[PDB]
Amino acid sequence: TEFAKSQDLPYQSLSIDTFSYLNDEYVVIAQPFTGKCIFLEWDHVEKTFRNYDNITGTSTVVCKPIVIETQLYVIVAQLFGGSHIYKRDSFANKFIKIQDIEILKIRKPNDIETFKIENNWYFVVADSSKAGFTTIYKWNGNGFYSHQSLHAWYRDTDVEYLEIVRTPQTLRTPHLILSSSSQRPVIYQWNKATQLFTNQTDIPNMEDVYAVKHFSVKGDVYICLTRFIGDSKVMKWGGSSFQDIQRMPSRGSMVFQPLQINNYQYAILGSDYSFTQVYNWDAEKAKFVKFQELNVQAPRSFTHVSINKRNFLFASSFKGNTQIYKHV
Amino acid sequence: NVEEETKYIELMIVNDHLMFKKHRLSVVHTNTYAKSVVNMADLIYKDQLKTRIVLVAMETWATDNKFAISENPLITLREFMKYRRDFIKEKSDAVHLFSGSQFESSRSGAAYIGGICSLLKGGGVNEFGKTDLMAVTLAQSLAHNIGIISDKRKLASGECKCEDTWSGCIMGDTGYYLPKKFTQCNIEEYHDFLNSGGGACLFNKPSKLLDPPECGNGFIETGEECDCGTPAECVLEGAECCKKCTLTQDSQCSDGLCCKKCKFQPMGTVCREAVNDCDIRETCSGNSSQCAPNIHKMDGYSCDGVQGICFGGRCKTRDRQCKYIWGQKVTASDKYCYEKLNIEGTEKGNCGKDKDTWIQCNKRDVLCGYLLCTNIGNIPRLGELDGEITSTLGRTLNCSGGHVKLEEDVDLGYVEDGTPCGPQMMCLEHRCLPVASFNFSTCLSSKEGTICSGNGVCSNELKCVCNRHWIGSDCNTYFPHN
Ligand SMILES: *[C@@H]1O[C@H](CO[C@@H]2O[C@@H](C)[C@@H](O)[C@@H](O)[C@@H]2O)[C@@H](O[C@@H]2O[C@H](CO)[C@@H](O[C@@H]3O[C@H](CO)[C@@H](O)[C@H](O)[C@@H]3O)[C@H](O)[C@H]2NC(C)=O)[C@H](O)[C@H]1NC(C)=O
Ligand SMILES: *[C@@H]1O[C@H](CO)[C@@H](O[C@@H]2O[C@H](CO)[C@@H](O)[C@H](O)[C@H]2NC(C)=O)[C@H](O)[C@H]1NC(C)=O
Ligand SMILES: [Ca+2]
Ligand SMILES: [Ca+2]
Ligand SMILES: [Ca+2]
Ligand SMILES: [Ca+2]
Repeated sequence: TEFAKSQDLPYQSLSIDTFSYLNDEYVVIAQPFTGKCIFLEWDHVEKTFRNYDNITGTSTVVCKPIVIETQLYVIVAQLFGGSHIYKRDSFANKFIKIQDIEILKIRKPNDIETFKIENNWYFVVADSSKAGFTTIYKWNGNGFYSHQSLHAWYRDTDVEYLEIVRTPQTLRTPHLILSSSSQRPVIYQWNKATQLFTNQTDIPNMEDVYAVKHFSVKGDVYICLTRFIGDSKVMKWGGSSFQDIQRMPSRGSMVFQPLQINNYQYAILGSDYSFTQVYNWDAEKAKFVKFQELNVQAPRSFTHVSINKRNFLFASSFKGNTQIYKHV
Repeated sequence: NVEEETKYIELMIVNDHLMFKKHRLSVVHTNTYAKSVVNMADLIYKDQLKTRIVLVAMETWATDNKFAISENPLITLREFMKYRRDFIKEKSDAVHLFSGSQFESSRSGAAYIGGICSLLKGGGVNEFGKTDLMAVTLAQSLAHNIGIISDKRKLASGECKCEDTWSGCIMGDTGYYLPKKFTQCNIEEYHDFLNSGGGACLFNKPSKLLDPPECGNGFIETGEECDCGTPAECVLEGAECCKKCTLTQDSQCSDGLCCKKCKFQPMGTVCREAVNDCDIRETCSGNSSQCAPNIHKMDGYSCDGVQGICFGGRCKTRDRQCKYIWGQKVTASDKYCYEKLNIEGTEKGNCGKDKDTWIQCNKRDVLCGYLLCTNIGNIPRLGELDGEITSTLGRTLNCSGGHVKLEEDVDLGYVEDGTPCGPQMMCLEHRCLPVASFNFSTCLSSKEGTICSGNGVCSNELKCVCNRHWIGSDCNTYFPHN
């Protein structure tokens, strides 16, 4: 196979997200410099992506969609003016601002992640400021409210939700991983009794990790550790801790996103200085190997979009044009 | 003037034991890493504040910590300045600590406001981070020392705002996307600080750096006779004078306030006028291209008439202290307000707090007690307000005060030490003491009861600055010369 170039959208982007609303596939694009949260819609007639709707916010970083019982909610992380929560109205056909995240608890957001634990919906906001604490919110039917703060006085860059097996258990339990500046990645474990994440442990061997993203092959659980300079790493989870698999040189990298397309496991390592490298999983090698080579200016994210047996690859650009790829 | 000049911060860096461990117990790595931090902070300062950050000294605690580093940056800052007082003997305009640890505060560092040129306040502390990040940390730490504080009164009012929506500004909360610019409001505060008589030690231009000589850096290093700046800005000044860091055929100098078309400015030419009544004017030596080192009157000289007394080139008055905390529109209360409220020793006026109970001020130590202002607001320019604002009422005088806490120990809202409380009397720990209690040094004088033989002014370097046609270290010798 190959990732062929579909189209190049004439604007910059930071974070790209996808979701399913009323059996249609949408794509949310966060525009840092303009302010818009750009929603894309699929045209089944012209086989292209239209412009569904926008959400205006002065310095958006993340636009995370949450779908609770067919109702669409969007978390808008802003560096200016504070973060807000929007709700899509089916009747008025618009987005409504229904909730405000206080500007003092969350000041410099950098990543938003969503997860579901025993029929409860949550989301976590990584705050890269010291005064701003990484906070978990909980869905209580009408809106989201503070549930737990983590990593005080830490410059948290990314959050990642994990479901991992702790030896000698046999069932996957919820986990969170926090990446902070000049610091080791932290693994939080979910405690059902207290209904909050505790028992934190550092990931040794990793200094200055920017972000963490996980994938699963053969039932085993892996993660991709990203550095800007130095070497990115791939690790396997084995009961109690993560183990070394391989490593790759990171030349100004901001992304190391694992993707699973058509039961094929891919891994796209972005680069600001050079060409973005796509990796494929090797069954014999139990390792990632060189696959295809992309060319995008300062990639910030890679997201997989599946529509009717058609697989698309969205690549965000911080200085250049955001690119859409076709997987054939 | 004083704000159009290029300022120079002679900085010393101290690397603690944890900073040394972060660089794998390597001396050469700690130095280059710290230099990188300083250089990037320099590029920030050079562009906006017209000030250079120059590394003049550095030491690294390779063996162990000299004292216990606290998670509280304010606690750490003080113990560091004590170490600085007793163990550091190299000269610098400011001494900053590079800690490999991380603070458990909202700030990535701490530094005394208006602290530069001082021995106890001339410093700050900075936590470890990425090179670009720590540079910002140093910039905002040195900003405090340099007098730059984000005016909360103007912030809340919307009078001062950061126009950068994405990266924000230096004195604001720092996140992943780092700031690059000071606000225009910050610039004004810095200028106000210099015009107030602050930053006197910032006008000596460093020559030999801690790095290999570089022609086109704007610094006269080893081997080179001069150094204009950059080929772009050398055109403005020094182009005709300096060629490839070498003086031309007909040139005594290249650039500077005392340099005119590659020639020295004659002795007696004013190169820097006094910013206030605490300052001493500087004249060109005639033998140097740079203006003479910025000096001022010693501590003890009066200012604002008899209402104030000079300290560190700055005038300490109750009126200015009120303006410093609550705003320029705010003025000090009448002496009658003090003469009644302070004596009571109530919450509405006192000479300090002793175990849940206020101290009732003595009748002489009334001007050294609870600070009283007029036309006060509800938000201080700096620090945190602890409690509520005191407001007390033929003329009826509105006495207002307030408790502002920078430190758990330091409380703004009481009369600052050194503030005049009468003829030849000042405040010391909420007590009115004579001038002899402060143990001021004195210049040489050959006439009894006069300073510098009644023909000169005693500088802060404890030297006599003689008047016109007077010479000698005691300014007693008369010298006639048109
Ligand atoms: C919470 O996480 C700990 C991991 O260790 C924790 O992290 C460090 C950063 C520190 O904070 C430590 O103080 C802290 O304990 C889990 O500890 C692990 O528990 C398991 C059993 O639950 C232990 O298994 C045993 O390990 C011995 C080792 O020789 C084996 O031979 C045995 O067969 C047995 O399986 C494991 O050793 C222990 N790990 C460590 C490093 O102590 C802890 O279980 C976890 N708590 C919960 C509720 O999940
Ligand atoms: C949503 O945002 C997009 C921005 O990508 C808008 O597209 C812009 O439309 C304006 C005209 O209104 C043009 O001037 C711009 O050049 C367009 N931008 C790009 C990148 O092509 C789109 O119109 C917005 N939609 C709504 C409903 O506001
Ligand atoms: Ca994340
Ligand atoms: Ca100096
Ligand atoms: Ca030079
Ligand atoms: Ca002077």
